Amino acid sequence: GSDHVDLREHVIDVPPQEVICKDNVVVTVDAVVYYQVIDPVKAVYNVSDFLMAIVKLAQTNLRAIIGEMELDETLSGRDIINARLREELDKITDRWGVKITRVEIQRIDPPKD
Repeated sequence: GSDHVDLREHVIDVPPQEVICKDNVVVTVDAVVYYQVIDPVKAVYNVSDFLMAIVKLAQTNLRAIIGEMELDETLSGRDIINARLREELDKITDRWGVKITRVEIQRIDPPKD
């Protein structure tokens, strides 16, 4: 087994990215991602690469979905956005002995006048 039985999770800080929505609407998106080192023997890389990596990835992944949306459907579809990413990353983390415990989205910024 394992003496330590704490499923402590950590949050990832990812910078926003200006992407042209579906209706050609320029906006700034931003969200957070959770994770937890389930396999230390594998994540012996001081969970460093995963940090810089994740953020970098989210940018590409999100760009796919985020790239297409509706100024409104954006706030409404918060669960969908979280899921997608969570998976896209959860699949690239599983290898680094890490899994996306959860996913959260931050407030969105509408198009300026």
